Amino acid sequence: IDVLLGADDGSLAFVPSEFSISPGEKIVFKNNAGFPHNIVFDEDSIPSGVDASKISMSEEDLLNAKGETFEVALSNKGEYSFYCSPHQGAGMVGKVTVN
Ligand SMILES: [Cu+2]
Repeated sequence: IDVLLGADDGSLAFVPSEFSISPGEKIVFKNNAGFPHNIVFDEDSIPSGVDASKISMSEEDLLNAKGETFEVALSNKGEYSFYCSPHQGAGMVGKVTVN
């Protein structure tokens, strides 16, 4: 599943921002507009026992170039909340459910 980082109208949003996947299904987060961006899973809003570092950028890491991606497949079932650190208060957040 492809997820745009920044909308095609320049809005600081993940597109889509809420979605569901199965285990092992690729997520490709792709810089689109308004970059740099990143994608950080909130350590306190992911499934039991999951290591956020296996699946996340750090808050310091950035995708700097249009078209640059961060790819992650999730395994464990449950809800995962994530955000773009520099744009979180602007609303650049999302939630993926693995079922
Ligand atoms: Cu951002």
